[PDB]
Order: sequence, then C-alpha cells, then structure tokens
Amino acid sequence: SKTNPRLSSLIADLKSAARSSGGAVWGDVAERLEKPRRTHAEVNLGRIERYAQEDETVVVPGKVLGSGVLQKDVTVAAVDFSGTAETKIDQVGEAVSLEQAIENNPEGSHVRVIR
Amino acid sequence: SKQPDKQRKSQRRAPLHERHKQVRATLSADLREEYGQRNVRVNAGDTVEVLRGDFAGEEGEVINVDLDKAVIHVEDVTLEKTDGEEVPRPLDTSNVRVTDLDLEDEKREARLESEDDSA
Amino acid sequence: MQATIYDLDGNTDGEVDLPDVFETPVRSDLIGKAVRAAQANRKQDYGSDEYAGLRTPAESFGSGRGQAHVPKQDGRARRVPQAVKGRSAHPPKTEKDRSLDLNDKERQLAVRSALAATADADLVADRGHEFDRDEVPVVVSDDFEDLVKTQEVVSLLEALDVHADIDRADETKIKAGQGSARGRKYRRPASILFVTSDEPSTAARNLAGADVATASEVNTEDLAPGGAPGRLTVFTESALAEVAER
Amino acid sequence: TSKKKRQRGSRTHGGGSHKNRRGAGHRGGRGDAGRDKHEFHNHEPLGKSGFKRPQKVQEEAATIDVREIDENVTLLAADDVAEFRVDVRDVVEEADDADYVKVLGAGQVRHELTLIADDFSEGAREKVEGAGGSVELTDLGEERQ
RNA sequence: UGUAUGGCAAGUCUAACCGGAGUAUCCGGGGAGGCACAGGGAAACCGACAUGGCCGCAGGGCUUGCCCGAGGGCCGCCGU
RNA sequence: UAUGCCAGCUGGUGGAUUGCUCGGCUCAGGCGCUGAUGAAGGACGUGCCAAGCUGCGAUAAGCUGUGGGGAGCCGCACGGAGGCGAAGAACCACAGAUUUCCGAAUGAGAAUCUCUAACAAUUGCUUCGCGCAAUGAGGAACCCCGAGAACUGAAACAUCUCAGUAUCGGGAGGAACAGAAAACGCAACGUGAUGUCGUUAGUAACCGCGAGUGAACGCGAUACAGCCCAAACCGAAGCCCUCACGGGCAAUGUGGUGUCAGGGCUACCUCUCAUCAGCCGACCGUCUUCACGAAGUCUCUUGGAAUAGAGCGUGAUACAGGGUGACAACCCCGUACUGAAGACCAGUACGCUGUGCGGUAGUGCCAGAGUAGCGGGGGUUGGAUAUCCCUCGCGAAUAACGCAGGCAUCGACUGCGAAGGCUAAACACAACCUGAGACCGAUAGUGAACAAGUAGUGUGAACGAACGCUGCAAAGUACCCUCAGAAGGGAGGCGAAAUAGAGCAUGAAAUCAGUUGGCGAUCGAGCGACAGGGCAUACAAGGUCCCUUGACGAAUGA
Ligand SMILES: [Cl-]
Ligand SMILES: [Cl-]
Ligand SMILES: [Cl-]
Ligand SMILES: [Mg+2]
Ligand SMILES: [Mg+2]
Ligand SMILES: [Mg+2]
Ligand SMILES: [Mg+2]
Ligand SMILES: [Mg+2]
Ligand SMILES: [Mg+2]
Ligand SMILES: [Mg+2]
Ligand SMILES: [Mg+2]
Ligand SMILES: [Mg+2]
Ligand SMILES: [Mg+2]
Ligand SMILES: [Mg+2]
Ligand SMILES: [Mg+2]
Ligand code: NA
Ligand code: NA
Ligand code: NA
Ligand code: NA
Ligand code: NA
Ligand code: NA
Ligand code: NA
Ligand code: NA
Ligand code: NA
Ligand code: NA
Ligand code: NA
Ligand code: NA
Ligand code: NA
Ligand code: NA
Ligand code: NA
Ligand code: NA
Ligand code: NA
Ligand code: NA
Ligand SMILES: [Sr+2]
Ligand SMILES: [Sr+2]
Ligand SMILES: [Sr+2]
Ligand SMILES: [Sr+2]
Ligand SMILES: [Sr+2]
Ligand SMILES: [Sr+2]
Ligand SMILES: [Sr+2]
Ligand SMILES: [Sr+2]
Ligand SMILES: [Sr+2]
Ligand SMILES: [Sr+2]
Ligand SMILES: [Sr+2]
Ligand SMILES: [Sr+2]
Ligand SMILES: [Sr+2]
Ligand SMILES: [Sr+2]
Ligand SMILES: [Sr+2]
Ligand SMILES: [Sr+2]
Repeated sequence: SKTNPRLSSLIADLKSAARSSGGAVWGDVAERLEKPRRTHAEVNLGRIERYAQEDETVVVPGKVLGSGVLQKDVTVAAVDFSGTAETKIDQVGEAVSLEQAIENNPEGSHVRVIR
Repeated sequence: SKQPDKQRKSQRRAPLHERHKQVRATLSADLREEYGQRNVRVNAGDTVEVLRGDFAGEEGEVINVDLDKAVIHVEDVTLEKTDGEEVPRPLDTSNVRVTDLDLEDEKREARLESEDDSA
Repeated sequence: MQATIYDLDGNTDGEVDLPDVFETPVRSDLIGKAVRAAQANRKQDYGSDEYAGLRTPAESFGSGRGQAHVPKQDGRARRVPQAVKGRSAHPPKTEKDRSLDLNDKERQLAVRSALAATADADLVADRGHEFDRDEVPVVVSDDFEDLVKTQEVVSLLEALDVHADIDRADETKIKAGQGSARGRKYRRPASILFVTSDEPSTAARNLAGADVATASEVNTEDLAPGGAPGRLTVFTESALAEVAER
Repeated sequence: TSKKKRQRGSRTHGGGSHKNRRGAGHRGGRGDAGRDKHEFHNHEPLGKSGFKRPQKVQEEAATIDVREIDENVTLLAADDVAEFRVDVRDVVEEADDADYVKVLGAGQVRHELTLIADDFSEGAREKVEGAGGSVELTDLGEERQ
C-alpha cells in the first residue's frame, strides 16, 4: 500500500498512458512500482554508461544514484534521482522525471529499460 | 495548577483569611465608579440585590456571612419550614450585587478608597 | 512567485518574491508523520506500581478442600491476575519507550512541505479555515511586530477579510469522556498562525485558536496542526524571507 | 488489522495444542541448550581455532582502489593538476587513525596519475604506470625491504 | 533475523551533550562512534570483473519474422 | 382447573451500568539531615457537654511578639448552652513560651511505674572535680566498609550460572566514595587528578573452551583545582585553657623551612602576584510564596434554576484551570503583564590583606619497610603466565636508587617515584515542597478516596478487609388519625422531582411477590433451528398480505 501520494499519482498516470496511447513500457514500469520498494531499481551511472545509447531514452523503474561516470549524451528518466546523480547526468545529457517522459512520449517509443 | 482536582481542592481547603475572597460580590455601577473596583468582600452591613436564584430581582440587607461554607444570609430571602417557621436560604455571593456598603469600620473604608489596595 | 505585502491598515504596500520552499510539493503523509512524532515525544511515561497486588504472603492450599488452587490469605484470594485485588498481568510499564525517532532530512522535508501547503488557497480552505481572500499566506509589513493591543490585530484581520477564521475558532467544545476529570474538559478549532521574526506576537497570541511562532523555529505542528496541511497563516515580511532557508 | 489483533477467541493464539506453550521444555532448554545433542543442527562445531595477537601490535591500513581515485579526478580539482598528481593520504577518509594508507588496484585508470601513498599493490602499480602514470612511495612508506 | 511503507544514497544515522525557544514538545548544533564502501588467511601477509563470450524474459526497434536485449541464466577471467 | 411451565407488567431484592472525583499511580523540577539543649517513636492526659480523628502538653484544639489579614470567630463536625472579637479576634508567615511519662534513655530498678542526688557506660582534655567536652539513637531510599545463600540456568549435575544477588553485621552525609600518577602505552616530537554520561563493545579476556561471563586505554561530553605533611637545614622562636592571674602541653620536638615546576645547604641573578592562611562578600539564575490585575451578569423564549437558544455589547501582553441552581474570557477565585519576599546557588565568584614565584652553580645532606619483591594455601576478577585481595613463610635497594610499559631474566628505551595526608564542582536517592499526565476512575487505582495499617486474626514474629454520591436550597416532613409506640401505617406538608426521605443520583442480571398473555392434572426428556398452524397485540419506530382472472413462463412435463 503505497503511502506516498505522488508515487500513487505517477502510477495512475503511467497506467493511463499505457492504456490510452500506444505505450506498453509505462504500464510495465507501473507494475514494477506497484511492487515492494525492495524490488525497485537502484541504478548507478556506471550502469547507464555501459548499456544506454544516444537518442534512446533510458527508463529506470526506480531511482538513479551517482556512482561511476557517464559520458553519453542520453536522456535518463527515473522516478527520482540522487542529488549527485542528477548533477552528473545534466553535465553530459539530461535527467528527466518519469512524469515528464510520459507527457512528451505517451507512446513510450524508443526507450530502453534499465535496472 | 491547571488540574481541576487541585483547583477544587485549594478552594474547599482554603484557610479562613483566604476564604474572604470566596464571599466577594460585584459592585453596582455607582460603587464601581466611586471606589474604582469591580467587586468587594460582602459584609453583614451591606445591602444587596439578588441576580440569579428564585429570588432574582429582590433587594435586601446582608444578615450573615459564613466563611466556613462561603455563603451569605440576606434579609427576607427565606424558606418556609414545615412547622411554618421561616429560615434563610443561603446565597452564593457570585449571584449577587452590592448596592450599598457598611463603612462603620475605618479600616474597610480606607482599604476601599486606597489605590494600592482593594477590599 | 510573488506575495503582496500589506500595511497595518490592510492596504497593499508593495510586494516581494514568495520564496522557493513554497513551491515544495505537498506531502501530507510525511507531514502527518512529523506531527505524529512530535505529539508522541511530549507524552509522559506511566505505569502501575511494580508491587501492586504482590504485597501479601498468600498461598494456595493445593488439592484437598474442593477449591481451585488460587493463592489465599485469611480466606481471601490474592496476588494472581484473576483474583480481585490481584496484580495486573501485563500492565502499562514505565520502562517502555514512548518516543518516535525521525531522520532530520525526512522531518525538515515535512516542514518545507507544510510551509508550502500554506501558499495554496484551496488547501487552506479545505483544511477548514474561514476567510475571503485569493492570495495566501497573508504577508504583512514588519511593523506588525510592534503592535501591542489584541484589538489592534483584530481590526487588521478584519481589514484583510481573514477574521472570520477567528469567529470559527471562537467556540469551545466540551469533550466527551473522562479527560474532563484530568483537566482536558475543553478544546477548540485551530485558527490563524502568526509567524514573526524577533519574537512571537504577544498581541495576537490571545486570539481564539491563534498560535504565534517565529521563523527560526516554526515547526510542522503549527504549520499543519493535527497533521492536516494548509493552515491559514500570516507572515511578517522579514519572517517570510527568513523562513526561506529552513 | 494485525495477526495479534485477530487472536481473541482463538483460545490457542496459534500455538497448536494448549499443551504446547508452557515452559522451556517447548524450547528444548533455555538459550543455546542442547547445541551439541538434540539441537546440534546448524551450529558452528565445538572447539578452538587459531590464535590472536595483542591488539596494540596490530596494524590497520586504510585502503583505496584506483577505480575510486580515477573516477573522481576532475571532481578533485582541489588537488594538483600536473602534466594529475594526487597524494592519496588526503583522499582516503579516516587516514589518521590508520597505521598507513595503501592503494589497491581494482578497476581501471583512464588517466595518467602520479600517486603518493605509503603502499601500493603490484596491480596498483601496473595499472597506473600502464596508463602513463607514476607511483611515489612516501617517506614513511619507505619500509619495503 | 524477515517483511511493508518512508527519507537519503556511495553513503547513511547521530549518542552523550551545547545553544535557542513557544522551555519535557520544538528549532539549531554535535559524526564521537556504528553500519555500508574488498576480500582472503590461524597468522605473517597479500589484495579483486567501472564487463570478455553465449543464451534469453520483459521492454524497445524494423521494411513484421529479423535486430537491440537492462534484470536473469551459463561461462570465462580476477583477489586470497 | 389445582401443583406448574414460558414471556411480560407493577412493586421489591440486588448494586451492575452511566455520569461524577476529596484517592491513587507515574514522570519532572526544587530541597535535604535529626538527637544528651533528650530525638524519632510510643504512653497517658487535654474541650462546657467529647467516643473517634487532628491539635496541643498540667499555660494541654492552646500562651507571647512582630508582620500580614480582617468582621467575623470558637478544627474535622451543619447540636445546645455560652463565649470571644474595633483593647482589631479568626486566619497566615516568622520568631519565642510552655512542652507530663516511657523512649539512645544516661542515678537505680520497672510491661509507660517506682526507689534514694546521679552525663549510666566508654572515651579525650583536665583546675584530676563529671570541671570542660565527645559517643549512643532516628531517617524514604540513595552511599561506604564487612559477612554472604539457595531455588534457578546448564533442558541431569560437581566447576560454571543465579550473584557478590537475597539476607545479615558496622558506619557517614545531604549526598556519599573517589582524586592530583612509582598513571597511560591510539609507542608518541603523544595524553596529563577524580567521578559520571555517550561510545569504544558484547570487542579483548574468561569458560565441563559447554551453557554462559565480560572489561580497559582512547574518543565525544559534563564539571573542572589544586594542595598539605614526614625528613634534610633551623631548635622553644610554638600550642591549648583562662577576662587576668595562673595552669596544661612540648627536646620521645611545639614552631620555621619544605613537598618532583624535588627540596635543604653554600654562592650569587632576579623576583614575588604562585601558593597557603585570613577579611569582605554578591549579581544573575532556580524553586516557592505573595501584591496588583481588563471586560455584560443586558433583551426575548424555555426552565425549578440560564452558564442554553435567539438578539445586542465588551476585554484580551488575560480564549490556562476552578467555582457559581445547565455549556461562563467579560458573575466569583484566578489567568497575561509588572512587581515583592523567602530559600537554594553561597560564605561561593569577584575583590582585598598578608606571604613569597622563579633561575644558575656546587653539594652521593634529605625523600614514608615486614614495604617492593619471592614462595606455600585460598578467595575474587574479563584479567588470561598478564585482576584485586586475605592468610602462613621469606624478604631489598636508597635517587649514583627504585617501580611501570599484560610470561620470566638481562641490556636498551619511554613513563613515573610506592610503602604519609587533604581536596570544591559535574553523578545517586526521594523523605519533604511544587508542578505535570494519550495512566486508574470506587471489585479499578495504593492494602488504604470512608474508622486504614482502621475493624479484625495469631502467644509471637506477623497477618489484615469492606464501606464514595439526598436536594438548588434542609425547605431533613408541622398538624391530624391509628398504634403498646420518638416504631410502623394512613392522611398531609416541602421540592422540578420523595420511585430525590437518609448506605436517599441512575438502579442491569440472577431472583421474589402480585398480576397479564399462551399452555395445563392421558402424558416423554439438549429445552432448539427451519416450515406451517391456534390464541395474544394502543400509538411510535416496519407496511404489507389474501383471492378470481390475465401476462410471463427454467428444468420438468401430462
Ligand atoms: Cl548500479
Ligand atoms: Cl590476530
Ligand atoms: Cl593518549
Ligand atoms: Mg480601592
Ligand atoms: Mg489491584
Ligand atoms: Mg463513556
Ligand atoms: Mg533508668
Ligand atoms: Mg538444571
Ligand atoms: Mg551440557
Ligand atoms: Mg559474573
Ligand atoms: Mg588500560
Ligand atoms: Mg609548614
Ligand atoms: Mg566466582
Ligand atoms: Mg480498593
Ligand atoms: Mg437511589
Ligand atoms: Na500488605
Ligand atoms: Na521510558
Ligand atoms: Na497453550
Ligand atoms: Na563519523
Ligand atoms: Na408441592
Ligand atoms: Na528537603
Ligand atoms: Na553527653
Ligand atoms: Na472527641
Ligand atoms: Na512542642
Ligand atoms: Na571528671
Ligand atoms: Na534443566
Ligand atoms: Na535433579
Ligand atoms: Na567453567
Ligand atoms: Na584520536
Ligand atoms: Na454566579
Ligand atoms: Na600469597
Ligand atoms: Na608504565
Ligand atoms: Na466501592
Ligand atoms: Sr472550618
Ligand atoms: Sr465545616
Ligand atoms: Sr494428593
Ligand atoms: Sr504459530
Ligand atoms: Sr511458571
Ligand atoms: Sr554430540
Ligand atoms: Sr572518524
Ligand atoms: Sr545527519
Ligand atoms: Sr551477466
Ligand atoms: Sr583538569
Ligand atoms: Sr618518597
Ligand atoms: Sr462494592
Ligand atoms: Sr492457631
Ligand atoms: Sr404522603
Ligand atoms: Sr424413547
Ligand atoms: Sr413454455
């Protein structure tokens, strides 16, 4: 039972997007967020640098932390970002909120899920 | 203390000299203007007007002032016993108003007029 | 954003930028947590006497007389929980920790969210406060801290169409239950919170339901009494600015 | 509603037979009783193993992997920018209560660093030098011999 | 020792205690110290994969079976 | 239909329930010793009438003074009689008077009395005389020094554990104890009296190496404070009693010096603001108590009563709490603000008086013995070879010496001088004062809201209850009838209410009397569930139900 009101909203919006528009990842991300927090993603930068690729939005079904280096000019979208994480990402690319992602890309196209 | 039990306790157990404040009644308009007080310890000489009981509206002379029970006897404010006798109906001074004072005591008159103290 | 400053007559007197903290997203769950903690933290330890019901050499006769093996003293049962005048089995205990911990960050985040809830007119009205106004919180010139008469603060709140909240709070409820016997007979709505900088408003403090506070220490409770976000507040210009770095 | 809250009316509160939840018998003894008889299962075996040296004769090195230093070169602008030069003793946290600072060689080194520490691993040297770097042993660190 | 929820995150939390104050609440300070950030070995002592290969779920892509495939799975390789 | 069954009704019985809280329980702050000048405790007295409680002590619910207070009063406890108070009583604060007997109990003896001047007993001083003094006993626990179990855990049990716990003996204080290194040993170019708090750490260490037991250094804090002798060198330069005279002590050493920044002595430099002794002596703060202290008791309706509803008005540096015939900022006490006193902080801080800090050179002058240390036997500890202590035995050096740094010996190194002494503050408890509460609310909470350690039980040690509520006001029921009648009853009176009439708010169940409905002296027993009939039913809070016929019409189906 998610107690955070905003996490609750995000999930309702992720769903609406997966249902209304063509998005099939949003509903997928929604399902992971509905699961226990321990199962949520805690991803460091070193892992985005290794697997992400330019012009393909990185979707993290959890939170991004600041360990390691990120050189790629990628748009990372996560539920939340650590202070250092967001600062490091914006230096080379762009850290975006999952709620922004949904508004801009409701069809959830050209997106790589990372955990 | 803010605790009800202690409050009621200090009132029901106050020593004689402290019980005077339990027999205080509000002064009339003129009396409030004249002595610069809102109330005063009702004396057995004072005249008073009942403002609350079944005797509300009545005027009378204070006949007795019991400190032990913190209650007073006013002239004509009575009850008829079964044998026909007429006995006083004790009144709480907070349900009464002083309309006239007994200033035969130089000490009370002095206290009433002084700005530093109050009677 | 911007906040219209008002002089002691209720007329506009310029305006300042409403600090960023008031943009902080409302987090009623975190707020309620901070409120729950602060309320628990002032609760006093209690518990029955360690030895109540144990002060007796009562013994059980055992089998033989057609009676249950219950400890008795002078033909009267004692000690055991099922016995009248017996010890309480699992009573309130003094040793118990009745305090709740809270991470400073988590609590500081709640203060900010509570602060922010103040800036939302719909929330404030939802919380229950009665007022006729669009902007909120109510910003006033620092010359408010110099007022003395309570009545003077009244005329000002009437000039701001915000006094109705005090008429909401001008009613004491005589509670149900025995708290009455413990000195908690009455209670009343929580109305306006006045936040200043140097010292709490001695002039406003006695207003029905009003709570006064200073910007350096205004907590989650006065900001969101009972854990409910959005209290109708009035900040003094300097306070408004000082509250920014909380 | 919790589990505890639902126990009223259950009589046994989940303990099975009312003959179960009595004294320590239901536990096979108090504490670790029977750790080598009826309850030997999942218990480190009985016995003594090894020895301990006196604590004041024990040294405690403060270690750090090159990966850590290297990933934070640009961030550590507060430290020498030679033809990058870094005195590890200034990087490692808790480097005073430690007997010395040793650099371990885990990870990569995408830069040319000049490291100063009391000790380095064979892999720490290889990696730093192999990236056009040099390794400097501190005066204290001059114990290797 | 689990779990659910919440904060922060290569970090995290302060303890005693200090200041303030609306004075047991509360605001500020306090990182001593704990746990995590490397392991192996009785000890001396030594000290590791910011990814090299193959499968492949979800998801994405395409010209609609073919690509990319985090997690996961099987190996390599590394420290002792 | 009798005996009777079930449910209800009126009235009891009972005292649950609801509401109420003069009592508890717990937390916090403050404060904190008493006694031979006879305590604490107990006994017996003491009132106009007085049994209990409280007070007091033959001056007996009190006497005196000063201040406060004030028109009343004569305790709990509302009677009767009577008295006291403006000669300022009551009442409160401070100080004083009195203060029986037993009691450490002290002239001697004794179940609270008695017999014929008494510090009994033990001590110090001493005019050697009880002449001057001390001790004794108490206190809620806290504190210090001694003696020291077992149940229990180990699933038995011996070591171990419970535990240095329970309990016992001795003793101090308002706090105790500890304390200015023969320390530490993050081994250092480092720390620097002692407690305590956090941590170090369930780490090191112990252990049928089982179960279990369990530190320290350091660190962060709190509070901070450092000194005095013995001896060397001086050698009566001294101390105590007394108003003085005079006496006592003291060469077996009073007194000066001095105390590891070693000191003494000799020779110089310089100087003291250290120390030690002593005078003065708080601010602030905290706890408690007290003075002062704003604004409605206006209209209408209801009511027995307005603090209620409706209307109108006010204060607020005061909307904490209590009282008052129902819900009160504005009726009364209080509350905010300001101010005053006492106590604690504290004979402290500061200030002051006096004294003299310190340095060089020389000098083997001085520096604590059954000690340091070793062995035998025990206890204790985490202390392991390496804790601490007891007991028996043995037993050293002299600063050019000695001890410590977790096995011994020797060398090096670093640290530090034992076998003499004192020492503020920060910490423990809760008797006592005050405050507080998501604690209990009369079978609860204390055993104890009440006569509570009461009644009562036991030879004794010891054990030990239960009992709270009339009403706004006693208006607590006059008169009359009846009766053996201050009984009870009837009638009557009071009050909103007597089914509020005295263990008197409310008044449940079990259960009782009378009574209503259903059943009932030919009939069978888990007392009922579900169906369907009889009989029974004021309103309200449920409004449906029956029959012809017609419509629809699952499985089934003439
Ligand atoms: Cl990661
Ligand atoms: Cl070891
Ligand atoms: Cl040290
Ligand atoms: Mg006057
Ligand atoms: Mg009990
Ligand atoms: Mg209730
Ligand atoms: Mg005698
Ligand atoms: Mg056993
Ligand atoms: Mg065994
Ligand atoms: Mg032990
Ligand atoms: Mg040590
Ligand atoms: Mg001397
Ligand atoms: Mg032992
Ligand atoms: Mg009781
Ligand atoms: Mg009754
Ligand atoms: Na008892
Ligand atoms: Na506690
Ligand atoms: Na059981
Ligand atoms: Na730290
Ligand atoms: Na019969
Ligand atoms: Na005291
Ligand atoms: Na004596
Ligand atoms: Na009597
Ligand atoms: Na006396
Ligand atoms: Na003598
Ligand atoms: Na056993
Ligand atoms: Na046995
Ligand atoms: Na053992
Ligand atoms: Na250190
Ligand atoms: Na009144
Ligand atoms: Na020995
Ligand atoms: Na040492
Ligand atoms: Na009772
Ligand atoms: Sr009285
Ligand atoms: Sr009385
Ligand atoms: Sr038997
Ligand atoms: Sr179970
Ligand atoms: Sr048992
Ligand atoms: Sr075995
Ligand atoms: Sr540290
Ligand atoms: Sr923190
Ligand atoms: Sr993999
Ligand atoms: Sr010190
Ligand atoms: Sr010595
Ligand atoms: Sr009872
Ligand atoms: Sr007997
Ligand atoms: Sr009658
Ligand atoms: Sr049969
Ligand atoms: Sr058909």
